[PDB]
Formats: sequence, C-alpha cells, structure tokens
Amino acid sequence: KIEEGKLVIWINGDKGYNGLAEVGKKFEKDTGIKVTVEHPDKLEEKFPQVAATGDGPDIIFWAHDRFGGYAQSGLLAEITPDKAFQDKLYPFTWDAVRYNGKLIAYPIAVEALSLIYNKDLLPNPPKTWEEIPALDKELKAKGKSALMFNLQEPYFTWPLIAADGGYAFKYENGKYDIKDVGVDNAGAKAGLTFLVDLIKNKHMNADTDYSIAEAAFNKGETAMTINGPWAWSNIDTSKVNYGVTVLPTFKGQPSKPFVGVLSAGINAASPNKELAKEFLENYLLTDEGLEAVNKDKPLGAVALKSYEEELAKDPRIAATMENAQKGEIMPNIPQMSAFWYAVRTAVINAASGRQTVDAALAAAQTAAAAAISPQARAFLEQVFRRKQSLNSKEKEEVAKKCGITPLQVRVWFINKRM
Repeated sequence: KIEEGKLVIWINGDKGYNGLAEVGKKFEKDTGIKVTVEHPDKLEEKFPQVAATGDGPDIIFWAHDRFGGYAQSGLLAEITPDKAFQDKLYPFTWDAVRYNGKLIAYPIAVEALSLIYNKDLLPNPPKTWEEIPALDKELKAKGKSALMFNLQEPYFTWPLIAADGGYAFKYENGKYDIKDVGVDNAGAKAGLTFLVDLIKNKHMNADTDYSIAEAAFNKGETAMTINGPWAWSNIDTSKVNYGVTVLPTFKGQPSKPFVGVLSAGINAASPNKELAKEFLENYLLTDEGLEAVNKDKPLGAVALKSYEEELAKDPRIAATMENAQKGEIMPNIPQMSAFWYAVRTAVINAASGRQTVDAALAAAQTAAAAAISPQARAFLEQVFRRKQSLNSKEKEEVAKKCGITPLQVRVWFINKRM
C-alpha cells in the first residue's frame, strides 16, 4: 500500500504531534504534498507488523533503540545526508542511528528522565533515593506523598535499577555480548529491591502508571515525579510551581537513565523516500521546525546544534542534559526489545510480590538472552497454529514482524515439526 504522492507519519502520542502537523501544513504550502500525522498506540510494536508486508507509514518516529531491530530486518531505508547537513547535528546523535555501518534515521531529540519537583511543597529536592521514605512520612502527615512516577514501563524504573550496576548488554570492543544481560547482578538487585521496598512500605503503589503519576503531580498531591521533557507541557498548564533537577543518587551513585535519541526513520517500502528526506532535512530539522514541535510538546534536548544551544539557556534543558550525561545511550541492537520486555516483566512480578527480586532478575537474564525472545516465540506459536508449513515468502514476512532472521524462523518450524 503506502499511498505514493503524500506523507504518512507515525509518532508517539506523548510527543508534539499537533506541532509536527503544523510543520506538515507548511510543507504542504511550499510543495502541495499532503502530510498526515498519526499517533497509533503501540506504534513501536505495530510498525514491524505492517512494514513487514510492505505497508505502514512513510516515516516513523521513536527512540533509536528500536531502529536497529527494524533495519536488521530490512524495514528502514538508508538515509543519505550530505556532509553539510550532517554537520548540522551532533556526531554522537548520528552514531546512535548508525547500524552495521549505515545511517538509518535522522536524529531529533536527546531524551532523558529528570526529577520533577514541586517547589511549593518541597523547598529543596532530595539528593538521594535513601532519604525519600522519610520525606514521604513528613508529607503523609499533611495528606501528601513524596513521589509518584510511572511504574509500568521499565524506562522509568531502570534509572534506579541501573544506578548501582545495571546495564543492558555487556559491551566489550565494538560489539555487545547478547548473552550477558546486566540485570543479573548485585547492583541491579539492590536497585530493584529498593524500589519494591518503597512499594511494600506503602511509599508508592505498584499500580501507578503514566496517567496516575501525572494526574497526582499536576494536582499538587505528590511532591515529586520522574518524567521526560514531553510531560512539561501539561505541568505548565496546571500552574504548579515546579523545577526540574538531577535524579536522586542511590548508594552514592547517580541514577542512570537510558538516553533515548528520538529519531525519524524512513520506511524501506516508501515510494516517497525523497519527499521524506526533504521534509525531514529542510523542514523539520531547522530551528523553526523543531520549535514548532517544541511549542506543542517540549522535545527537551535536541540533535540540531543551532537549536540545542538556544535551548541550553533554559535550566530545565541543563537538568535534562545533566541526567543524560550521568546515564548512557541505549544500545540499538535487535535484542533491545527483549531486554525491555524482560525488565518490564521483572519489575511487575517483583512489585506485585509474585516473585522475589532475585528470581525475577534471574528470569529477566534468561528471557532477555534467549536466542528467540518470549514475545516472538509466542508470535511463532501463533501462526504455526494457523499454518504449520512455511512458504518461502511467508517466512521472510514472519521474520520481519518477529524481529528474528529468516534462518531462525525456518529452523524453528522444522524443530516444531519433528
């Protein structure tokens, strides 16, 4: 499918899609080419589905960690910016979107979580995670709570979990070791344990999510929250006197948020590749372009040098870059999705008192390191139930959507048939 002659962009629902739509209208003004911006729920999971079959949006926005998986499967077109445009962005953001020596997306924003606090409830933010339980007690006596943040998505709990030892995939030389998952150690264990103790001691609720945490903070019901720059927009409208600062340390170590580089990748099947290139390069990645999105929902730090240095004057931007510096850029290898799924499962099962922190982290290591991830194996299990004989073309398709090589798909199936 993919209608030729226009542009269909997918971007997460928490970003400034309305602002990106504005950039689209401008593009339509100078070119006549219509651009529609959609924000499908779970787009990072949907993209590989439809893209595998040659469908989907012309352009996809998302943290670079998912992109390596997409490009390995042939779903992302290689972008070819010339020397001049390439110079307009920071080299480290370009490296984030480089897979197997190729550039597979245009870097946009450098995202990192920060500690967001209410200056009226709390004159001075806590320097450590350790003092927070005590702060909560002080605040509970006044009918308020110290902290609330999304506990459902690992992105928000990883900073504390990795603070003292956690890591995605062991990195030696220029290659990651996909069998060495760093959730399998004492540092990570202590961090998740601290998290569960906060929940067990009633300082947080195991069910709190993005909406609940945001609602609570924007109402002045909780003293602090943990979120990205995109969430600043709603806090401004709530008229809360907030500040954005460094994340609390744990065991003396800085919280280590995984830095995500929001990037725009071009669908390998798009018949509008030159248009997407032009829209992104000459329209979006300009001070006017980024600002249009920013005004809707803040991008936070950015990849465009010119605009990044203007934003640097904003203390919230500084805080964001502070946290970015203390954390680290996430890997973009195909195994990242299994990593996240693994951690997501661990945190929830541990926070629910279903599994011990230790048993949870051990299974996370097993799940994330599996040659075939649990999700995907499940995908393969479905399908097989429908068709137990793979067509040379269908297998190539299943590989793409699952994120495994055609070879793996083919060997499974044969093993499944023995």
